[PDB]
Amino acid sequence: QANLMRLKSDLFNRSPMYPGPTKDDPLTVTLGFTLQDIVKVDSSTNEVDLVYYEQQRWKLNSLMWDPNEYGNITDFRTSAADIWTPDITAYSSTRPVQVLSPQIAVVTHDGSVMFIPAQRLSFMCDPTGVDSEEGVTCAVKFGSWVYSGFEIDLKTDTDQVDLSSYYASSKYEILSATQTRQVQHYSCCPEPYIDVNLVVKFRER
Amino acid sequence: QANLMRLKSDLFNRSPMYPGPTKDDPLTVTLGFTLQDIVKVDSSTNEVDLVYYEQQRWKLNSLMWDPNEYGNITDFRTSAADIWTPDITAYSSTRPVQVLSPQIAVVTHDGSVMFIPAQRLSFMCDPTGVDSEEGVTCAVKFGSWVYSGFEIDLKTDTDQVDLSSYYASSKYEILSATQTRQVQHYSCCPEPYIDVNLVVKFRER
Amino acid sequence: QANLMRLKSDLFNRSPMYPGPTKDDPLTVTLGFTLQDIVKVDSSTNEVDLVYYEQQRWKLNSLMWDPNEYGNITDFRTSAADIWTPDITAYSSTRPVQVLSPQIAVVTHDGSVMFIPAQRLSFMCDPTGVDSEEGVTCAVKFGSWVYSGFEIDLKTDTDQVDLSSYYASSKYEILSATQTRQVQHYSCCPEPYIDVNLVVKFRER
Amino acid sequence: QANLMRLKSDLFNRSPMYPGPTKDDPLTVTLGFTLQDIVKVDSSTNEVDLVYYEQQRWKLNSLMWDPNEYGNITDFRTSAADIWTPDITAYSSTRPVQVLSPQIAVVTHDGSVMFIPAQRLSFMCDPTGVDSEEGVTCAVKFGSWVYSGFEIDLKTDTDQVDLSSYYASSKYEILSATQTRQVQHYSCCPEPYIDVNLVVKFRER
Amino acid sequence: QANLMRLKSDLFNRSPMYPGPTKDDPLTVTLGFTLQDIVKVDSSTNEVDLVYYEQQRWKLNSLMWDPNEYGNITDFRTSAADIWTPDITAYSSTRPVQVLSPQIAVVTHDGSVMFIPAQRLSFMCDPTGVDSEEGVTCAVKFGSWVYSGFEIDLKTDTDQVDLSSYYASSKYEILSATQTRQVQHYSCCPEPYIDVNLVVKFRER
Ligand SMILES: Cc1cc(C)nc(/C(N)=N/c2nc(-c3ccccn3)cc3ccccc23)n1
Ligand SMILES: Cc1cc(C)nc(/C(N)=N/c2nc(-c3ccccn3)cc3ccccc23)n1
Ligand SMILES: Cc1cc(C)nc(/C(N)=N/c2nc(-c3ccccn3)cc3ccccc23)n1
Ligand SMILES: Cc1cc(C)nc(/C(N)=N/c2nc(-c3ccccn3)cc3ccccc23)n1
Ligand SMILES: Cc1cc(C)nc(/C(N)=N/c2nc(-c3ccccn3)cc3ccccc23)n1
Ligand SMILES: Cc1cc(C)nc(/C(N)=N/c2nc(-c3ccccn3)cc3ccccc23)n1
Ligand SMILES: Cc1cc(C)nc(/C(N)=N/c2nc(-c3ccccn3)cc3ccccc23)n1
Ligand SMILES: Cc1cc(C)nc(/C(N)=N/c2nc(-c3ccccn3)cc3ccccc23)n1
Ligand SMILES: Cc1cc(C)nc(/C(N)=N/c2nc(-c3ccccn3)cc3ccccc23)n1
Ligand SMILES: Cc1cc(C)nc(/C(N)=N/c2nc(-c3ccccn3)cc3ccccc23)n1
Ligand SMILES: Cc1cc(C)nc(/C(N)=N/c2nc(-c3ccccn3)cc3ccccc23)n1
Ligand SMILES: Cc1cc(C)nc(/C(N)=N/c2nc(-c3ccccn3)cc3ccccc23)n1
Ligand SMILES: Cc1cc(C)nc(/C(N)=N/c2nc(-c3ccccn3)cc3ccccc23)n1
Ligand SMILES: Cc1cc(C)nc(/C(N)=N/c2nc(-c3ccccn3)cc3ccccc23)n1
Repeated sequence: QANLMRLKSDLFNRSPMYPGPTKDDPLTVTLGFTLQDIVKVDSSTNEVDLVYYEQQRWKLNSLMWDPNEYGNITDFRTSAADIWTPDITAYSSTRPVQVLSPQIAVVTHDGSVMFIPAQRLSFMCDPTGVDSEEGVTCAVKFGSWVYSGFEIDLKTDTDQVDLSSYYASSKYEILSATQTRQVQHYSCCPEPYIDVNLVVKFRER
Repeated sequence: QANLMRLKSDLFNRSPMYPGPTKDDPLTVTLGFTLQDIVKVDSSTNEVDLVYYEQQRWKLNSLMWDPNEYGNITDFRTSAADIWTPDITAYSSTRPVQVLSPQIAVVTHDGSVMFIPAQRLSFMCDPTGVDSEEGVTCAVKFGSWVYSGFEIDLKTDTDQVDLSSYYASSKYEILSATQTRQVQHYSCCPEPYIDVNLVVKFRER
Repeated sequence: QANLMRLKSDLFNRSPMYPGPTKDDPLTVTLGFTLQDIVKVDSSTNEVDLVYYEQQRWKLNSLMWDPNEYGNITDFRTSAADIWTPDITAYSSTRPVQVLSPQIAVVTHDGSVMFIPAQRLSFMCDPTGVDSEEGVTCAVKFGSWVYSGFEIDLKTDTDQVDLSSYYASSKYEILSATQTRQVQHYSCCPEPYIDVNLVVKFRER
Repeated sequence: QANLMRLKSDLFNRSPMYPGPTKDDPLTVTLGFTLQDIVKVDSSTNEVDLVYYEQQRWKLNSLMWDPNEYGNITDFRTSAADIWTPDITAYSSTRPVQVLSPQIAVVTHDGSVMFIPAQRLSFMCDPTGVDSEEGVTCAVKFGSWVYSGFEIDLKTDTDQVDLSSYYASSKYEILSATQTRQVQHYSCCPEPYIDVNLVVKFRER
Repeated sequence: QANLMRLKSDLFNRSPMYPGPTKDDPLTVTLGFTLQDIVKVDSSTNEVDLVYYEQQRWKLNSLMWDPNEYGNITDFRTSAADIWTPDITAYSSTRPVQVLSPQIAVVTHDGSVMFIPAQRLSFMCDPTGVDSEEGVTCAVKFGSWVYSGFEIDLKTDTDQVDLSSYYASSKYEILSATQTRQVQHYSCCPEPYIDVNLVVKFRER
């Protein structure tokens, strides 16, 4: 592990702190959602609770290295606190997000970072009609809180939310779940605003 | 990039910690509220829960720089923990405020700082009459906890609360929402006390 | 702010940490309560919830300075963590106190410190009779947890609790609210124990 | 306070961190309980909530000093975070313990330390029969989580569980309370395992 | 105590931070569960709460020492924060795990580390049939969040969950409780993925 210690030392100790993206050096964050369970619906406050994992991927030149210079190390694990991470936020939460997984990322020699936090989110949704056959739809937008599209571009690898881990005995079954990039401009202002819309149609099982 | 790292280093590492405003060097904080949702009303304890964003703006000379000296950088993002922030507080909360957004601010070359925390607040309100057509009104004052008007002056850019992001399917519809600066004096003391009164009239949809 | 930075540097960096009061160097803390709201009563667990602010005042010689030596600065604000604060505690709480205000204190050139934390407290009270006209009384003692009267003396500026901010549309109306210093001596021990008894008589409005 | 500052500096800054007790240098921790209130009983989950103070005493040679060398100071108060504390744990809690008091300890020149945290504990208890005259008994064991009796010896000081502060208007009255040391040996192993059993018989008042 | 201070200084201060396991230097973590109580079942959200201890064991060469070089010290206790710990996570939790015990580990001269955190976990389980004689089964998988089987190998010392500490008066009795290692290979990828499946069959007592 001499090499791994050296690599991490070189990237984090013997280097200045990365100050985040800018208009001159933008970055693309790829988002994907894996939905585990709709745990709870509150029809008296219009709040729905969702447990899901949020795959985040991005690439920084300042996290690149040549494996040949570090004993053929091609990737490593590190605390998410040791590196810059994007400020992706649910735009319609009603409680602080609860983190269900360790805050550790994987960094690869090409400078890519993968970070998959598991979370429980309460967000605004009217569940009226959930008890019917057609079910009910709601949506929650995710995006940067402080960075516009000039600094952080969002995208997805697919529009289909991963349902392969959805709890088989959930009180609610997922009829449909998509994740879609949206770009909006406003007339006042030059900068685009980008978000990913997670739209889920579900009903009582 | 190199310039942004140098700029931040110069402003935060190679400079002393700003000790807050004083009577000799006062500052103006501009507040605006964007109301997302009246989530919940408890008629048995007279508490209402509100999700909103609070736009805060102010300007410090010690955060000024000349863009020409730093590769034409006109603004940057930084953790709210790295800079001084005003102690704006709801005066009639009944629980600690829950923060729903990343604590990151934007700092501009003229020394202006923008910080828009999303929050959920429980505050004192009697919701009696909410189920009627005329609805119900309540109010909450915001202001500095420890600074008088000689140190921190508050103001608003408008008296109208921004309702453009209010949840369309909330259990409650906003009939009216204003934000107004008030100045008060006490007999003992020469210094004015300033707050912003957020007043919201709402009812069941 | 050059002077304020120098003053704070001189008082906190270029000085040893104040180790708290002792029998040889005692101190007096003045307490006053402002009661905002009796938020909740639980008659099935005998717990009452109170929102209030607790004004605390004391004076330390080691926080004195001459204004003429520091650009006529007569006072400043500082984080409550930077200074010693007294360990005043409710003696009959049933949950951790929730802090509703920034932890910032005001220090004046004579060495006086003001600190006014807003708090929500759950404490032991049997609310039986609250629904009647005569109402119900209960009480909670506040005092130091670790210091006797030889080290920390408590007092009040008045026996009347400040009710001027009591929520007009609270579910409960305050018939009476007092704050009284009490001394107790024990046979074993020479040192007195001091507390302030907050007594509140209230009923359903 | 020059001497107190020097004493604390000498004991904590100019000294290495105490690494905890060992078989060669064992430690006795005395425990005593003061029961304030049985706040709540949940007969649907078999959980009972208790508010109490837990007096903890022990002695470290590395906290000794000669009063003559420090202006006749015989004791002082300090944050519990500044000193080693024993890992005494309730063995049958169902929630994290809630601390209701300041975390401050008293250290005396002979190296003794007193620490009396106030706590609310949820622990496993079947309250069936609590509504009858005979009441119900349950118990909670306290002991070190990682130290055997070769490193930490537990004991109790007073005869009795202190009921002198028990809330007079609690929903539950204490019929009886004991605290007793228990020592267990296993065939495999030479080292004894020690706990203190708090046993409380109570009923509805 | 001189030796223990020296040993700890040598292992933690005068040694580089262990960067975690890799494919070249893998690690085996042994897991065992002790189940204390099924505290709660929510049939309306399909969540079950478990209080249990999770015994974790592993071995690092960089924590080895020769007892003869350190006054025959064969083991010591240290804060879990001072050492690397594995990122073992419940894969179907619905809330953050609550820690019920001190975060302290035991390190032995052969470089083995024992860490037994007590925890309360909420996880996904349909309790339908719990009130019948046959009872109900559910399961939760534990494993590394970021490490594959090439870096962290999991195993158990026994398939039987330790029920010797199960609360005798729990609302639920355990009919059966097992812990089993499972290996999954995927077609895309050479690396195995490993978890331990805790399966519990229980019913109302
Ligand atoms: C739910 C959500 C989430 C996020 C990240 N932003 C906004 C928002 N309204 N943003 C803004 N809203 C406005 C705005 C909104 C209404 C009227 C005028 N301006 C202006 C802005 C200018 C710069 C940056 C953002 C805004 N809303
Ligand atoms: C230079 C800059 C940078 C950033 C990150 N935001 C804003 C801005 N105005 N933001 C917002 N502005 C407003 C806004 C602005 C004017 C009037 C009403 N609302 C609302 C928002 C709501 C959510 C998030 C942001 C805003 N401006
Ligand atoms: C909820 C809130 C928030 C803030 C920032 N201040 C106050 C307040 N009462 N301030 C004062 N209140 C009083 C006061 C209040 C009641 C009765 C008599 N005096 C006197 C003051 C004198 C000088 C400065 C302030 C006060 N209250
Ligand atoms: C919430 C809040 C915030 C702040 C900053 N001050 C106060 C306050 N009461 N201040 C004072 N309050 C009183 C006061 C308050 C109640 C009754 C009598 N006097 C007197 C004062 C005298 C000099 C300076 C301040 C006060 N309250
Ligand atoms: C969910 C979401 C996320 C983000 C990042 N922005 C917005 C938004 N409405 N933004 C803005 N919204 C408005 C707006 C929205 C409604 C009516 C009038 N103006 C104006 C803006 C002007 C400048 C910048 C942003 C806005 N909404
Ligand atoms: C609710 C409360 C709050 C505080 C601050 N102290 C005490 C208390 N009992 N203190 C003491 N209680 C006793 C005590 C209590 C019961 C029986 C015998 N002794 C002895 C003490 C000796 C020195 C200092 C304190 C005590 N109780
Ligand atoms: C030298 C010294 C200094 C201080 C600050 N306290 C005590 C002490 N015994 N305190 C307490 N002692 C007891 C106590 C002591 C003996 C038997 C039963 N209870 C209870 C307490 C409850 C709350 C606070 C303190 C105590 N002793
Ligand atoms: C509630 C509680 C609290 C504490 C501090 N320890 C234990 C415990 N079971 N400990 C042990 N339990 C066992 C054990 C338990 C069941 C079956 C076989 N072995 C072995 C041990 C070996 C060394 C040290 C401890 C144990 N239980
Ligand atoms: C050298 C050492 C030091 C310490 C502190 N514990 C243990 C140990 N085996 N502990 C335990 N071992 C077991 C255990 C061991 C074997 C089989 C089943 N259970 C259970 C425990 C439960 C609670 C606490 C400890 C244990 N060993
Ligand atoms: C609310 C409160 C606050 C404080 C500071 N002390 C006490 C208390 N009971 N103290 C004591 N109570 C007793 C006590 C109480 C009942 C029976 C016998 N002794 C003895 C003490 C001896 C020394 C110091 C204190 C006590 N109670
Ligand atoms: C509950 C849980 C816990 C953990 C630790 N991982 C996963 C998971 N799905 N992992 C992965 N899932 C996929 C995956 C899942 C669905 C469809 C396609 N790919 C790919 C992966 C590639 C590398 C590493 C992990 C995965 N799920
Ligand atoms: C190099 C590396 C390291 C680690 C720790 N994870 C992954 C990974 N792909 N993970 C996952 N990958 C996917 C995934 C990957 C590709 C396509 C679809 N899904 C889904 C996941 C769901 C839950 C947890 C993890 C994943 N990759
Ligand atoms: C409540 C409690 C508290 C403590 C501190 N230890 C234990 C315990 N069972 N310890 C052990 N328990 C067992 C055990 C317990 C039940 C059945 C079989 N073996 C074996 C052990 C072997 C070595 C060391 C400890 C144990 N239990
Ligand atoms: C519960 C759990 C735990 C862990 C550690 N992994 C996985 C998982 N599905 N992993 C993967 N799942 C898939 C997957 C799963 C469903 C459908 C298609 N692909 C693909 C993967 C490819 C590479 C690595 C992992 C996966 N699931």
